[PDB]
Amino acid sequence: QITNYAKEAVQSAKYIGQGLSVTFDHMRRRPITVQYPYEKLIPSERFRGRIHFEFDKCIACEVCVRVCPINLPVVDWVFNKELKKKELKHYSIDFGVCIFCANCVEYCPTNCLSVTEEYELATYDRHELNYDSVAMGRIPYKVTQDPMVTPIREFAYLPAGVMSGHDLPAGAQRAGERPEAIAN
Amino acid sequence: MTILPGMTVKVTNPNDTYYQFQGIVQRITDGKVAVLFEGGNWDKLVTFQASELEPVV
Amino acid sequence: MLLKSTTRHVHIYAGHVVDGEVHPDTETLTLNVDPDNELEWNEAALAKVEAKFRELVANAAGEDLTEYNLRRIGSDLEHFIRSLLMQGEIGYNLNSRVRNYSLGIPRVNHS
Amino acid sequence: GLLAGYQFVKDLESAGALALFVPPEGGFEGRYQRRLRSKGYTTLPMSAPGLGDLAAYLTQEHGIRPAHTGKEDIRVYFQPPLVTYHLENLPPNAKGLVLWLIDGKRLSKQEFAYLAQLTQTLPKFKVVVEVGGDRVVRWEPLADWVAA
Amino acid sequence: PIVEAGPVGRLLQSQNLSVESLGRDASGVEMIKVDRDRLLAVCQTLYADGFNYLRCQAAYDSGPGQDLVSTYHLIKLSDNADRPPEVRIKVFVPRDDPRVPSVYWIWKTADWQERESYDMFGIVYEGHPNLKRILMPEDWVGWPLRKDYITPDFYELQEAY
Amino acid sequence: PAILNPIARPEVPQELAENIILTSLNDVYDWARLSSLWPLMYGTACCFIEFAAMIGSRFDFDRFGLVPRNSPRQADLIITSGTITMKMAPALVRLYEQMPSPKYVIAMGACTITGGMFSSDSYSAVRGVDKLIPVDVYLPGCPPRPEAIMDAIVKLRKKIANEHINERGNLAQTHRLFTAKHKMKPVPPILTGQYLNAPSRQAPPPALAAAM
Amino acid sequence: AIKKGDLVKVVAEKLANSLEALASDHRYPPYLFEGRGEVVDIRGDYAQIKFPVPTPTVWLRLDQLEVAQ
Amino acid sequence: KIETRTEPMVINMGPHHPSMHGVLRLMVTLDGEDVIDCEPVIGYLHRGMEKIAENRTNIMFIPYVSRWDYAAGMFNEAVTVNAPEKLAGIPVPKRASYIRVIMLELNRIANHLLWLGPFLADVGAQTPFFYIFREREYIYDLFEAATGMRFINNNYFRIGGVAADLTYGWVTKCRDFCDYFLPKVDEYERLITNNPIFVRRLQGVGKISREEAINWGLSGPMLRASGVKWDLRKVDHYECYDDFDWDVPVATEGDCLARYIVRIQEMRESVKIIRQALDGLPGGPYENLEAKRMLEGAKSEWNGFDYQYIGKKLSPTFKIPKGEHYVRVESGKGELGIYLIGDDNVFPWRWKIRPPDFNNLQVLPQLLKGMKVADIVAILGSIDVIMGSVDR
Ligand code: SF4
Ligand code: SF4
Ligand code: SF4
Repeated sequence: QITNYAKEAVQSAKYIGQGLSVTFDHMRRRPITVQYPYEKLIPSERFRGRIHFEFDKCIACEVCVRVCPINLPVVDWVFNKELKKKELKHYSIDFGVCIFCANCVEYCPTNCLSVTEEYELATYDRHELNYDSVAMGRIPYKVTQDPMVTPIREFAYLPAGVMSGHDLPAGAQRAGERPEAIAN
Repeated sequence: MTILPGMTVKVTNPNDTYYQFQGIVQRITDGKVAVLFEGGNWDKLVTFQASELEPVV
Repeated sequence: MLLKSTTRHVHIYAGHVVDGEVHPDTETLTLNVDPDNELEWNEAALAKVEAKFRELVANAAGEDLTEYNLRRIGSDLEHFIRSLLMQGEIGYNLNSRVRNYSLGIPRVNHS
Repeated sequence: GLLAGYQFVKDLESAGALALFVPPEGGFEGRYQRRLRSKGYTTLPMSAPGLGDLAAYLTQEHGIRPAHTGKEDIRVYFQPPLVTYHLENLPPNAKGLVLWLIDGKRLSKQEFAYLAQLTQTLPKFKVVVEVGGDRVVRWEPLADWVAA
Repeated sequence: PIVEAGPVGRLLQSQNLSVESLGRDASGVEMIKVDRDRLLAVCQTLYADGFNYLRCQAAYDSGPGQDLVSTYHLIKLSDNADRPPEVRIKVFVPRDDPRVPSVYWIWKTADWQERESYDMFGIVYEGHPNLKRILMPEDWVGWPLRKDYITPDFYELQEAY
Repeated sequence: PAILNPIARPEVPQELAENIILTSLNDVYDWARLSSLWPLMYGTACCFIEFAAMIGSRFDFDRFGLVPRNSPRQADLIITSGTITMKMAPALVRLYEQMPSPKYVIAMGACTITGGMFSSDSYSAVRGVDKLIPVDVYLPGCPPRPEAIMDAIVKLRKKIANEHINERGNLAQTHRLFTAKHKMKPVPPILTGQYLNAPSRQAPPPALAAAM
Repeated sequence: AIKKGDLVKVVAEKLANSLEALASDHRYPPYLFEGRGEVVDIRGDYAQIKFPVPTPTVWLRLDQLEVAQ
Repeated sequence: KIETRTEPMVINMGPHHPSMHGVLRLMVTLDGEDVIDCEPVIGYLHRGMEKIAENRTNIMFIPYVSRWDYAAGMFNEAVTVNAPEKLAGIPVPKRASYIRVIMLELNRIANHLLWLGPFLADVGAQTPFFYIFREREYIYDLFEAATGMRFINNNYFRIGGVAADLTYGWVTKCRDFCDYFLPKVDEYERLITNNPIFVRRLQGVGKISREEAINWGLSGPMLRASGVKWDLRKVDHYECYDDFDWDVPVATEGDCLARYIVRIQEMRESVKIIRQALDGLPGGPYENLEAKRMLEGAKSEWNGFDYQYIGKKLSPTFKIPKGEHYVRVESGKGELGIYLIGDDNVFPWRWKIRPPDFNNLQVLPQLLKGMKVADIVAILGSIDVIMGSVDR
């Protein structure tokens, strides 16, 4: 009756009263967000950005092809029987076909192939991603050496205790590499 | 000191993600040097600004 | 039902079109080559793909009317338009907003 | 400022090799290759890391090796030289073409200077190498940018 | 014979259902060959024995031109177990006439798993409800995952050029 | 011949004359489309999680002006985030034709560029989304970082500003219709809308339950 | 006669009668008859052929194969 | 045009499907407000994974596998490397075994968090969808540090163990993360157990009995949410999961509310297994493992077959031995098994992925029997589906 709609309305109109308060307290917190083109976030030490190449190191043995999941890197080599050693003449990894699993940088004896940190490769043409040996041998783009980007760090790289990379004035990783060489 | 392409340097500055990692440098250019870090499984070279790299014998 | 075979360059529908609205038929197949203008056509090669479209419709007129069989006709037309590029009959359109070169890049013949 | 005229087209005919410093969120660089395209100049927007040696790519033919993906032989696709194949398709009633290289900031200074000295030895051809970033889009020649 | 039986093979021997017992697995389960005429007689006894959970109804090709196999790796599920007894029933079927009777009414997990065996391999399951193609278009004609499957020359399946 | 897959010479002069006023209206025309373009909430394979991580709090989707729409008509951009097979290949063209003409498809991941890891041996994967729909910006990666998609938005935003207002005519499809009559037998559809109420699930048939 | 690693071509008469024709479509694609497929891993009477198209390799009989010189 | 008839109306859910669990297509037919039948059309993400593996070596197929259950990631690499290492008898070191427990329990948290966000938006309140993905971004950077990628394409699992050891500031960064995330697990639980409007959409909505769950074929938090207590980490003594004390989350109700509380309790039990593995690590932290490598580098209790990330780094030409096999890994979504039979060469002869979601999606027509139209995405969001695992 009329003595119920003043009591059946309170049970949830105050629950949204204790729900409007917590959502207004969500606006109290600082926006934890990575504004991209002015704060690019630093990749990790193992991040597989894109493959680098050393033309003065690749001795023509096609281990990168046999360990690739799709046998992608084109190794163009002649035998060169006047010197009795195979010397390559062209090398290309067609990115866009490349999944960045980096089996080629792992199974290489001469340490030629290597992953960079640049993920910012995006062309208007599919065939502009077929990188040459001298286009893969170009120097990577470091996030820190850019005078428009304030590079914020990643989680598992902050000091121990903080879970954000914005109000971080200094510091390093949460452990030491060689702290125990003169201790033990 | 100057850097030749193939010496083992290590990073010295503290305001960097790679604090004291060491490795072979590769493809030195007009103001930049990339140091192959030899880290664990996937070898990674990172550009630097031709300084804060103290080599070891 | 509108069984159709829509690749980039070949849009084969099972039906006839009356002013945009496609009506599903049983007897006919409609085809418009290059809905997007990626290739600059001419009057010669547009009839050359009609020597291929009505050839493959007459050839596969003993099979079933499925989306698999329309895709087999629409694939062999798309393998025929690519042969017209390698013969140098038609060329890529430059007034198009995209220049992604789906049927291979321009390349010279025998280095 | 905001109301931009056609000073970007006149600076490109003067220098021949510009170097834009655009905002890194994009959208404001392309308003100047519309003033460029309104004055008859066609535009080939390429990607600066995707090019190999610019001598062997732009003015010389290059053998592009496609992805054989383990199920093909090593094919060599000899593409035509880029700046001198897009010049011959360009009709002589219109002006030259411009190379709108994006992500120019991963090009070396030896490749910056090669794009600078090529625009005068090759007639009706210019470059605009989008290198670096700035809060306001601004340009300068490539001759003194390599002298920085 | 040459190969002895196991704990499941001696149960089927005690119910007058002769099965060609293969050896043990590389992990240690029993492999049992059952003909397609005596499959529903064998699996009805194993379901009443306690094998209430079938997993990985896997069709398998013994080689090109050889006999197709439909395997049934059925386990004895309980409320709490520590390596419960499992057995894999393999049913060989020829390429021509590839019919194996469906075990949907015994285990309902062989509804989509036998459809996947019919979608890829050509194994038609008699008595199977809604036997169609799941993973492929329903108007596809070939049988992939066989060694003999010649993939058609579709424009979409070619290289990116 | 002379050159394989040639470039057709543009015989039109492209007399793109304009004053200060009409290009000032063309800047507002291009800015309004680059700065608030709405992507379709589309995703098939793994690259939708990297696209949905960009919807979230750490990377801001609605910061460039990108509002995800779960409808093809309200959206213009469509980020193809996922491997498309032979199925979803007619469904993605249908999502593409139901859009207003400033569309600007961008391909995301390796499997919308060349069908990346399934480009070697897969019987049902279309190798690259550019075998079905025209692509504006390509984006390699497997999967790309959410920062790497926001570069492809920035590369896309530089392409909207190059679009001219008097070149709005090529955005509509040309219609070179042709017609041929066939003699293929029509088939009843395989997937009718009954699964549980089909007359084969209620009871096992005879000549098979005798041996059960 | 057919070694492992030479270019073979598929004959159409001996293919569309046998057990290898049940798995595929009856309308055979044209890459089989252009002789470019490299045979790898011959196993008894059958042979796996890596054709130049980016599709999965097929296993065909050695009687259904002709060497393409 | 559209007419108004009296027969039951069939609506197509469509392969567009703007949701985060893949691309389904449900031809669900309606009876006004109740559904009467529904067929699921799958295969829109069938890339032919089983035909690929017959032309891949194991190191060439390890990048391929973390795309079936791409919410999980390394749960797919767990089953993959366990198929030849349990067939060739290759010993895995003890330290690399505990890193596998550390990585898999973090994947199950990320598996459940990707399930949780879309599920809370489908059942009502949409505001935790943006706060749950923030918690998954901490798990991304824990994999981005140790491996080279965020959640998938992380070639970490190997045949002789694991790819590399952890980073330096890693073990102290679950102690920042999984000591901060564990207070939020009970916060996610009190969203549905409290506010009793969500329980009127999940009690009895999509209920499955215990006897029908074993017969239809179920695993993980859909089988165990009917009162079965079947967990393959407990049932199969799988890779030093038996060295910890942790309870199997069971809820004998069958409904979608039972599936919610189990998956929340799987998040809570995963942090228990994590903290018992970070402290039960054989060499402990890698910066302290490497510390003993320099003080006692000649011959110590360390530098053994254990206390290292791989047994022997195998060649790319690693031949799988001959024999059938079936390895099981309790994923976050159920039992992910593969039926490996290999010849003596480097390619396996048959690689039948038995997915955890392919066998749980076949019950979705039976769960959508008598349920309403607004409770269709409430059912499908609670099966924890990833299409790509279903279709492969
Ligand atoms: S893997 Fe290394 S050594 Fe082998 S071909 Fe490639 S670059 Fe040369
Ligand atoms: S990243 Fe992967 S696909 Fe690319 S070259 Fe390395 S192994 Fe091959
Ligand atoms: S390349 Fe990998 S991440 Fe990208 S769409 Fe394909 S499966 Fe997904």
